[PDB]
Amino acid sequence: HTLVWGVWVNGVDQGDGRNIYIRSPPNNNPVKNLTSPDMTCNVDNRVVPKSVPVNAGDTLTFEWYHNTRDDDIIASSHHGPIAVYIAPAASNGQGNVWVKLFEDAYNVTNSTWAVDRLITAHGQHSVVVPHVAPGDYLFRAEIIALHEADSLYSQNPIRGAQFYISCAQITINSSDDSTPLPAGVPFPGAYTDSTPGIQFNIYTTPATSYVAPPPSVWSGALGGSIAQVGDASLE
Ligand SMILES: OC[C@H]1O[C@@H](O[C@H]2[C@H](O)[C@@H](O)[C@H](O[C@H]3[C@H](O)[C@@H](O)[C@H](O[C@H]4[C@H](O)[C@@H](O)[C@H](O[C@H]5[C@H](O)[C@@H](O)[C@H](O)O[C@@H]5CO)O[C@@H]4CO)O[C@@H]3CO)O[C@@H]2CO)[C@H](O)[C@@H](O)[C@@H]1O
Ligand SMILES: *[C@@H]1O[C@H](CO)[C@@H](O)[C@H](O)[C@H]1NC(C)=O
Ligand SMILES: [Cl-]
Ligand SMILES: [Cl-]
Ligand SMILES: [Cl-]
Ligand SMILES: [Cu+2]
Ligand code: NA
Repeated sequence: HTLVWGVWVNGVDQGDGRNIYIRSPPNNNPVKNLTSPDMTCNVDNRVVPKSVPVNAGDTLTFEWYHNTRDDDIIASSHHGPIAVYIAPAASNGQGNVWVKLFEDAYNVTNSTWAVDRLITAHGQHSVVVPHVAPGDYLFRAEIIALHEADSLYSQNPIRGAQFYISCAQITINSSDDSTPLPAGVPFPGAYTDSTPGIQFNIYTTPATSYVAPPPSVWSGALGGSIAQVGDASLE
């Protein structure tokens, strides 16, 4: 159970984004139905009134929280991976539009899932904004909690992988557009019951064998990290 509070740009807090530049759902409940339109941008997908300005090469940091800002972030039990996608905003997330910018699953050295490291980062994970055409975009941050992923939702509706999905409205102002955005994958549609990473037993299969759902990260992606960039308690 987790939600996005807002974003930072180049280490500068852009302020509470909930229902303002984030298409926030009404609460922190997971999405589980892999075919639902809720997979796109969660259960309340509509245009919200603001879009955060960035330039190509900027560091965009999502900040998650559980009940209040900068709390325990997400329950520890919720091991799993974190991804970020982008699409043109005009799509409203419909069609084959989502392009992956970031994936982090399990880090062998540190022995930590992305979710574990997100807790230690105070809810903060980042991407560098790619060199796409200036204009309005949706960045879709997705946490997959795997604590009940040994079943499939479609077979047992009281279990299954959980998806915590947040869409931010981002406007890209300066960019030389050297890597125009390709077509991507649909959500819903990209993850099915047989997609690697959806059904997985984290209790008996070792984490080093986990493979995160495709698609793979776009070559035009500029990386990203899970790490605190700003101190919320100072605001
Ligand atoms: O099957 C394989 C494997 O199972 C192992 O045991 C697992 C078990 O399978 C899981 O089902 C169990 O799942 C529990 C989670 O660990 C726990 O984090 C989660 O807690 C939820 C709670 O269910 C939910 O109601 C609560 O909602 C509140 C929000 O958090 C608040 O923000 C909001 O304001 O209010 C709502 C409503 O109160 O959220 C929390 C998370 O925050 O509950 C899960 C379901 O019970 O985990 C077990 C491991 O921890 C087993 O060990 C192995 O033997 C076996 O192979
Ligand atoms: C999953 O979502 C689809 C598409 O909206 C819906 O029709 C189907 O009934 C849902 N399944 C459950 C168990 O709610
Ligand atoms: Cl749960
Ligand atoms: Cl708050
Ligand atoms: Cl809890
Ligand atoms: Cu939860
Ligand atoms: Na402002």
